[PDB]
Amino acid sequence: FQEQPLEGYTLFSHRSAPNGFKVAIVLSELGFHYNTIFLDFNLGEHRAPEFVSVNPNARVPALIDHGMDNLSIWESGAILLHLVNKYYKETGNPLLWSDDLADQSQINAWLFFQTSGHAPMIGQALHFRYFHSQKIASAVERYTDEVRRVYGVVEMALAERREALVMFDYPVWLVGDKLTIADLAFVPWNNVVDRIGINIKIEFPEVYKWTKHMMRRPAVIKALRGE
Amino acid sequence: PLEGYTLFSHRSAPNGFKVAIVLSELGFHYNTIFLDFNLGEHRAPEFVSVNPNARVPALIDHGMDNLSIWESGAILLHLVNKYYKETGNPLLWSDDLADQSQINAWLFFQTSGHAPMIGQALHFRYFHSQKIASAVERYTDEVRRVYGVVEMALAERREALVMFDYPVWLVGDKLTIADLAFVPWNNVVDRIGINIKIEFPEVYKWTKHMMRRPAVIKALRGE
Repeated sequence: FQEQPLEGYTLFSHRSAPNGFKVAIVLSELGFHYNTIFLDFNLGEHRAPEFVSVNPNARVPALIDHGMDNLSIWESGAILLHLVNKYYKETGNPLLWSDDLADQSQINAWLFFQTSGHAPMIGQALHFRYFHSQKIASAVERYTDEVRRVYGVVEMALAERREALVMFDYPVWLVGDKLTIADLAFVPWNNVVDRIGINIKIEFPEVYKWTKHMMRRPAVIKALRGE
Repeated sequence: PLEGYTLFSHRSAPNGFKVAIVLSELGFHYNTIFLDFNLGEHRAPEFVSVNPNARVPALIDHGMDNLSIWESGAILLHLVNKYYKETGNPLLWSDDLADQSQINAWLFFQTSGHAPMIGQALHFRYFHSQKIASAVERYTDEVRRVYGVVEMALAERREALVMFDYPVWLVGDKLTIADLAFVPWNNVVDRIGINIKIEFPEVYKWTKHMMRRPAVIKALRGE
């Protein structure tokens, strides 16, 4: 099928996939030129054997790095580390990243935290809310509870960085007092937890300001506008 | 202190033994501090500072001013990044960027699509206040699914290699952290009704090749 041209990147996402808009945001914020191909999961066009070849997991997003013989990176977290490590290499400037090893280990910690402790939990809460066969109030509570917990960890880390700086709402970040992919990983998701009953402005003030500083950046906005 | 590593795990935390295995396999000297989750020993104000998520495991890299890496995946990438630098040899990792993005893809798949699903399946089969069948099947099904993705990947590499059952790996026809990440978990799925030997033959030979390695064995012994 589709023959994506050897320059830039092609992103296989879905109109309602936060991890998708997550890669898009980082692409735009890093400058890279990319095109987004959405897919219909009900028309099962994501089971198209050629896509299945590049994304063994069958889940969006997937990014094809044409500049590299159509290399396909198929997990949002690995896509971010890829893009980030490739920018530092091409311009010697670690944007949204860090040159420090102890700094990177921290960026990764927050990235894995979001991808494996935060997104999954939000996903399960939406499931038991609107798509399960049965109706377990306890299943929903379990997850709205874990989502809040995970948000509390973030809220508190944000607070600590604000106080450690108090010695005026300036942006505070998770690592190196600089915007990194650690921070960006959460934004698309922060934007949808209200769907599972979580009000960030009321429940997580720090998180709310943090997301707000991020939602203000144009790179972040166009990406979210969509292709 | 200031030399080596300390690992805060738990006697039955797979992602904990995952870090232990890689430590052992990379040679680094480490001590493991188990935590009694019943006697609230992990709520110890001091631990909470190094491990902001409240979940095991956590690794302190003394050689680096007691730096704390608190996510098994971040821990793994730390260790192999620090070994390639130390010895110019990318053990359980790769020198190639395309290769790494692939190791990272499998690592993130394991940590965020595999481990969390097994955990829910276990929760609903053993720990949920209400033992709801539909809940359990949901996760039992998703675990089998993600295991299918692995099984089929492994198969592909065995055929692209057929010009006994030589070891086949997920990336670079070499054993990486991508492979090891799964091993502690593979060992537990029978607990949620999954027989890898009958259901996932490739996965079964893969885990077998990993379970034979002594480094893997002593680490699981419980250091």
